[PDB]
Amino acid sequence: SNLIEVFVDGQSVMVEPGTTVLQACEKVGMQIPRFCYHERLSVAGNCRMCLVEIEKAPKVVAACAMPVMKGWNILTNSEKTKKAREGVMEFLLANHPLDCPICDQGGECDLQDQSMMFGSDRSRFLEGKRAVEDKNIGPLVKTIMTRCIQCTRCIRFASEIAGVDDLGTTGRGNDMQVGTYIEKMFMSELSGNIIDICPVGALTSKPYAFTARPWETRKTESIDVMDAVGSNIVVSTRTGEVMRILPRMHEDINEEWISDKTR
Amino acid sequence: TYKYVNLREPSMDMKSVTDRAAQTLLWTELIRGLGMTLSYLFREPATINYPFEKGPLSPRFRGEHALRRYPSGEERCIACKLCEAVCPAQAITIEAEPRADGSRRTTRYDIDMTKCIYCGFCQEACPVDAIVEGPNFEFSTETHEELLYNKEKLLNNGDKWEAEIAANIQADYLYR
Amino acid sequence: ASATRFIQWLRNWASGRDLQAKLQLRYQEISKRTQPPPKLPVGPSHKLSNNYYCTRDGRREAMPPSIVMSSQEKKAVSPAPPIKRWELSQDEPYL
Amino acid sequence: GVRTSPTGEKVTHTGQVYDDGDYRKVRFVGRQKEVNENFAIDLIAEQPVSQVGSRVISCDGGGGALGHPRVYINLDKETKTGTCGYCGLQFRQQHH
Amino acid sequence: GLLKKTTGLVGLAVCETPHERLKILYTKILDVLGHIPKNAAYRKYTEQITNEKLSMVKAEPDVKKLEERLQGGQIEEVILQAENELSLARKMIQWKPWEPLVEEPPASQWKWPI
Amino acid sequence: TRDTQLITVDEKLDITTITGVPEEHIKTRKARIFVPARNNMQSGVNNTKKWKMEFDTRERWENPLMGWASTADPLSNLVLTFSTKEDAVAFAEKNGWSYDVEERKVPKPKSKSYGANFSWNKRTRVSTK
Amino acid sequence: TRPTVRPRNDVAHKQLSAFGEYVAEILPKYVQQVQVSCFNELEICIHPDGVIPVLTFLRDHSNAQFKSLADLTAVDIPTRQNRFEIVYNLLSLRFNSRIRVKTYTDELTPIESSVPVYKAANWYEREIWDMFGVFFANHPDLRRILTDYGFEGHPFRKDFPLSGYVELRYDDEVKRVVAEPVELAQEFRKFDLNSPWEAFPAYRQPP
Amino acid sequence: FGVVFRASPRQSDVMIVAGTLTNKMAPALRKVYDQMPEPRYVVSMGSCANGGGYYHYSYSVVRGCDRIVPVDIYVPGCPPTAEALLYGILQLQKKIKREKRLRIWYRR
Amino acid sequence: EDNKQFFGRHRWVIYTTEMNGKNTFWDVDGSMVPPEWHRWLHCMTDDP
Amino acid sequence: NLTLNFGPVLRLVMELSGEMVRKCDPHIGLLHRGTEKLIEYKTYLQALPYFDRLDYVSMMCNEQAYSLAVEKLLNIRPPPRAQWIRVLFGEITRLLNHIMAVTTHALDIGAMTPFFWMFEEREKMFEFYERVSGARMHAAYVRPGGVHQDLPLGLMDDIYEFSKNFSLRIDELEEMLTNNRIWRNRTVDIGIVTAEDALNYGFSGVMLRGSGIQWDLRKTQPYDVYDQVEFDVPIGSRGDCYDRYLCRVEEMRQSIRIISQCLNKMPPGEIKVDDAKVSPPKRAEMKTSMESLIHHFKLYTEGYQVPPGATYTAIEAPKGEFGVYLVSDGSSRPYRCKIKAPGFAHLAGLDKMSKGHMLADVVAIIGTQDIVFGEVDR
Amino acid sequence: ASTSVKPIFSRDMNEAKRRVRELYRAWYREVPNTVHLFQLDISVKQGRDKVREMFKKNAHITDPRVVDLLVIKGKMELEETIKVWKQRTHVMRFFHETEAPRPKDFLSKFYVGHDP
Ligand code: SF4
Ligand code: SF4
Ligand code: SF4
Ligand code: SF4
Ligand code: SF4
Ligand code: FES
Ligand SMILES: [K+]
Ligand SMILES: [Zn+2]
Repeated sequence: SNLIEVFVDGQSVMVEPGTTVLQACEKVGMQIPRFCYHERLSVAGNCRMCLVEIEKAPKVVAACAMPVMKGWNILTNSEKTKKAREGVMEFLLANHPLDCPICDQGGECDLQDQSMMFGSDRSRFLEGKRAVEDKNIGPLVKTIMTRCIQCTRCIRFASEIAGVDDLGTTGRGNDMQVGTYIEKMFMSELSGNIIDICPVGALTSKPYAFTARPWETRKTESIDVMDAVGSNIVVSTRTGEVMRILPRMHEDINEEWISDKTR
Repeated sequence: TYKYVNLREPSMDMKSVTDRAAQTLLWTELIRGLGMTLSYLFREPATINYPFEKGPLSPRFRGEHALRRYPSGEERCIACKLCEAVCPAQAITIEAEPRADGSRRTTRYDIDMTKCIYCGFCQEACPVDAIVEGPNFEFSTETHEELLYNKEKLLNNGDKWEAEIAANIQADYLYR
Repeated sequence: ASATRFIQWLRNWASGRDLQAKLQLRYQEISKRTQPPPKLPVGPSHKLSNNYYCTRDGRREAMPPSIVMSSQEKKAVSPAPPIKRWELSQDEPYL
Repeated sequence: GVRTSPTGEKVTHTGQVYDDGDYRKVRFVGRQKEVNENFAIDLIAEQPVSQVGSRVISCDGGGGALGHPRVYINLDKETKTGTCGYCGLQFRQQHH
Repeated sequence: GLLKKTTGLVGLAVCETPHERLKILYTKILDVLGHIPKNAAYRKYTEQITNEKLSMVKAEPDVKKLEERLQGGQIEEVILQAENELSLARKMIQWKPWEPLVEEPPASQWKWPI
Repeated sequence: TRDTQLITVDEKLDITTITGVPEEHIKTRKARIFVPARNNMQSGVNNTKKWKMEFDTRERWENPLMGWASTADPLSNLVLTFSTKEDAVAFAEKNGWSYDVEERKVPKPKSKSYGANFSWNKRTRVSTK
Repeated sequence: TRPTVRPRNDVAHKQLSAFGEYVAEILPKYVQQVQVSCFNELEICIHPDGVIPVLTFLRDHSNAQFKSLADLTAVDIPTRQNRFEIVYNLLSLRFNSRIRVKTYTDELTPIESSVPVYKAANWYEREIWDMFGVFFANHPDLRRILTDYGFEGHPFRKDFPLSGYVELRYDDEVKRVVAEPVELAQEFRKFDLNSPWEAFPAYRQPP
Repeated sequence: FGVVFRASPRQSDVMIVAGTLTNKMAPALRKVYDQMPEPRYVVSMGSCANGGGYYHYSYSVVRGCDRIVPVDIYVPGCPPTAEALLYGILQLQKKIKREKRLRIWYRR
Repeated sequence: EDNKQFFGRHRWVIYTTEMNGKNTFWDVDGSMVPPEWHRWLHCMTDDP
Repeated sequence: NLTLNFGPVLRLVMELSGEMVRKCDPHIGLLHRGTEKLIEYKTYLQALPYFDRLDYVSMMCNEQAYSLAVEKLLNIRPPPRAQWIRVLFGEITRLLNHIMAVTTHALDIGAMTPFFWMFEEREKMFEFYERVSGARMHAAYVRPGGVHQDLPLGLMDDIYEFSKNFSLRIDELEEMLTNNRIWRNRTVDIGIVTAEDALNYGFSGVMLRGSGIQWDLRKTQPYDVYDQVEFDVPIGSRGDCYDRYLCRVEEMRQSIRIISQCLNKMPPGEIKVDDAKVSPPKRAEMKTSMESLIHHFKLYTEGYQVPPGATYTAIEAPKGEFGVYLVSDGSSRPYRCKIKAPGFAHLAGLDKMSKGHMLADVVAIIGTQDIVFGEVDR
Repeated sequence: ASTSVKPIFSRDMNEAKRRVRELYRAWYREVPNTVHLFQLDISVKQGRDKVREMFKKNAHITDPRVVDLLVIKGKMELEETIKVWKQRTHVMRFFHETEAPRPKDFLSKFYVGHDP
């Protein structure tokens, strides 16, 4: 009817107008790498990890924000696309701290995984790294902002989902910093969710700090009884002990969020 | 290329036949064997005088596990569980929590020395040179429980052998 | 090496060989147990340019098996040319 | 340091000690409880705060490649010191 | 044309008349293949290779130079393989593998990874 | 056209008596057939593509000597991978296990527009980037 | 060249592709699929009825002469109707080549024993029965080879627990070694190691 | 040291369990222990005999030869070096040197 | 030490007759060598 | 016929018509440990040590077979210096195996003295193992992508000194066995195997070459750098135990020939593949680079992903063709790992080779097959 | 075609039952020898009761192929006993002499633990 035909590596896919290159690639089972894009949050298009080649075009386009035009062939694995990914990954890891052993995100880190799947295997950064001071925003979220990759997921979550416009970016350029700019606490019934959407260990659960690694936990899908909403959760256990509670997606109940009490 | 090991034709001339007849009747090749054992009797034996002499080892020797410290006395281990994840025998059990001063440290570090295969993968996977396999190979026990090490035992081994562990690491870290 | 001259002759004659040149006990020809520190070389991927991983990614060049026949005049062939016959060694054809 | 409980049993650096009524104290009868006397928490507190004259400082733990992964510490806060995440050494920015 | 003393392989005796044995065996193989349907691929191929090994036996009286042509090792090995080929063609008549496929596999029998 | 002779068996397929599993671990166990939920800490969806069959959890107790987590459940670590829901249900039916099946939860398509961030009269206008 | 990437050998790949068609043309009754991998290994997938015809042809045919059975094993894929995949690895000394022949069966369907073709299959098929439970018809002596006497179950099946169901212990009351249900002082720790991000796009299965 | 290389089970004084002990083999190991004249000591060599070792979690492995026979000395390693085993034997000699059978008998 | 002896017999230790209050005149044990001398006595180094 | 359940890790159920043997029924599984099932729960790196413990006399040859199989699926290539070390320690490991095979075979039939002489040479090759890896037997040194560490300075000199004197050690072994009539009576015409039967019964290694079959995977299907070294393949003529014994003694000589060339042609360079997504980075660069630390973290927690596929990779191990049928599903843990032990097919043929011999010959036949039950049982 | 399944030995339950009775007769006559060779402390009556009990468990089967495997396994089990490949421990693992009786009712299971 009103669908248009686009090609993903040659294969034809029928998509409705306004679909982005990232969503068109999603129908044929291809997941474009991303750091800043979240389907529950507004499109930011700033990390540039979703750059993908379009056949017969000179410039790679941001897949998360570019709406797909009829007849486009999306080259998700061409050399130009692969070289675009490595360069962006090289820039993300230039100033990133060597905190993987002491970082709670180790083992379940998008920066680690997409580095091993889409980035180079070595560094050519011979300079000194950047360091940032840590911001205290309450007893639930532990901030180590030297690890932040300025993806602005937390800012857009607190503004659009939680309704609290207390997070933002202060500064400019390489010194741009995410935080409150004042000694303020980000306490909300949905605050703990900025931990899950943060790709890196910049925002980590404070109660859960240092206790377990992702690979050694057992995931049990259960339900929440702290309220009558019935949020779907995953209960992480390790050697017969409950380590933490995570959201479990359910479009019709809680999407992918849980309140602080459930968490 | 190939070669035959047992494809000779014995010469059947009278002299050669009589050479084999002398070998059969006079046991020449059997006495030739007694000569070889006689010679060994007069060589110096290769035995060493253990425990007063010890077999030679190298800095890389994989012996008893141990936990190390920084020159300040702070423990090197920051509870990253890479040794636990790599250990092919699942001999390492680790628990961790924020210490009183807020540091990332272990509250349990057990190595079941009866599950361990002494592979050394733990000292390779450690990013801070905390867990190592020291040079001691003489720690046999009289009971099974004595080989279930905990953090107190492993720290004591580090304090015990730090003088030799540091010198072995100094002599081998450039190959790693 | 401490053996007297007479005992050296007695063992050599009994064994039929010169055992003194090939002692099975190591004395001083071995390497020193403390060695100067090394400086190992780096591999061919230690370059600051013209070194994008996508051009040297072995795993990503692996492909699924190619299907030659699926159930869903010609010259006969064999899996490969018949193996060439071996040659007797010139070093020592017969032991 | 090691502080004995009210039953004569030493408390380890992890705070573990068997309660008075615990039956597991029997395993130490005729034997000893292995406790390490060098508490790392106290030892690292004896290290002086290094005074440096720059916003950012680097720590590898000493010894170059025999230390820990080099990390960079920010010293913009004057109320507290910059603590290394690996070795626990503390750094301070000189009068600014 | 001096008869070799041994074939080198244990349990493989030396054939005194290799050429006559090969003609008899290749003749019988071509005869057995006459009972297979004309369009069966086993007939077209086995006859093809059998004839060329028969031609090389009727054009080279030298055993040493016949081995260099057939390329099957010693001439006793060629005879042994000729016996095996004859034994298979006899069995292939009973099996009749030139018929269509007995049955298709389930939809995802050979799908890997799952 | 199979030469070998075939017979007819119009019976429910059941192998519980030849698999060697003790009856205690056939009748009392509850298999769970599900597609694992995405680990919410990561945005990758590669672990939410195959069907899994796990079993109900059972007691774990501390070992007196060391405090290790002991168990007596031989199926505590058993996880099976399947291509489709039917393959899992078929496999649990022939092994005699009572099973539950949960329908796959695929995220619904979303309407994404970068230009909505700068709306003129709607509420989707963001206030920062 | 590229120091770190395995070089390709297009000559061997082409030769094995041609020989795969050669076998498929000569045994249409049984061959179901033929494929050659990127590292030059040829696989012939056949109907289980074609075990003796196909193997006999490969062993005896002049252009094949696969006179060695390198290995015979099985793989358990519980998601398939026919769980087990029987793999025959053959070596041809005449042509210095290898071929892999694969068939399939289930818990109740037997397969014809390959002992008539290769005598080496005697002990390999005893191990498949012992570890996987596949029954081989007309085997001269079929019985357990690796497991203990009276051992219930087939360990190498994908639904068999790692530590089994029973464990041994000496009991002083009965003065013999006894078997009791398995209890572990430390339970094996299941690690979820898979990465949530796709690694190899070339194998992406269509949705 | 007085330790003969190989001794028959009916002349031996110590059994050295050197290697993995599987369920199939456990009954025959006990059968040899029961037929050994006293005094009889048992030395467990290596992780597999000690506590199961690399194969601790196998369906066919006895998780330690010390649940089939009593053990007097445990020699750790995979494998223990020839010197580490000799340390165990010399450690068994010191254990035998501390025995007080006659002294305990005289005080009954 | 005596370097005219073959490798392995060119370094030896005559244990003390008393260590940590224990009479070791006859009961010498390989574990009585302290770590500093452990490295030299096992030929892991050339420097005492 | 009298039945003898000899029992114990080998149990032979034999029926004897007096002195002769009519049926021999080997009972195995006394050392079955489920190595193939356990590997399915281990990452590709964690599974490597399991291959040291299959044929525990030829440790580094087993490691090489599993490394080649994984590298083939990974589609990577170890650097040339790693391939010369693997061939070098491949042939040192053949000497370790053949010393054990020839001398325990001689020890079992009464000749006890050659065992001690040649085990002072094994004790010196175990020092090479311990100097490159820190372990005397189970090195875990050969890994997918190359080797673990470079040779320590001064090692190759000691290997040269060792290889210089070793040919005399073999000559002393032959002064005791080769021409000794008592040793020729125990082996000549014992366990004759015809070439056609050896192939059908799945034999490999010296079991084939002792019967005149000209086959050796180092020369027919070469791997690593075995096509860059000159050596000869011993071939027997009678198929008896004596011919196989001579073959094993001559291979020990050709190993010293290959070792002499590996030392001279040892090249410089890195020793593990310069691809940090397969081989771990250097520790020095693991503590200064973000990419190197991420890969170190992942390679040791999750391991590397092996593309989907199945391969049968075999090498000429000292006991015969040793291979692995390795199936990869695309994850970091192998789906299936069948281990093809050369002694599994050899032992299955003990009932045939022993037909018509005396009871004391079954000891000689088992020694000639060179059976280690770590690989038979797996 | 769905139920056109290749047989093992029996083409219908009638033939499968024939092999079961032959197997049962072989086991029934073997028990007195097993109790003698292995020097078991049980009596012949107890041994034959166990043989009877083992057959009764699989009496609900109606698939000839499944019955063929049970008979195939049964003959294999009998072979080990006749030839003395088993030992006294293997023959006595059918009786569970060291396993304390486990409660079967709800209340007794409720007190001990959580297992249903
Ligand atoms: S956020 Fe990820 S990459 Fe950064 S330190 Fe933590 S685990 Fe490592
Ligand atoms: S703290 Fe986390 S979510 Fe927020 S901008 Fe930084 S990386 Fe993104
Ligand atoms: S040596 Fe290997 S098996 Fe032993 S504790 Fe270390 S990593 Fe684990
Ligand atoms: S010992 Fe090393 S690898 Fe293990 S948890 Fe501690 S820091 Fe991590
Ligand atoms: S060497 Fe290690 S793996 Fe082998 S039997 Fe001994 S403890 Fe077990
Ligand atoms: S995901 Fe598109 S720019 Fe961040
Ligand atoms: K996070
Ligand atoms: Zn530091």
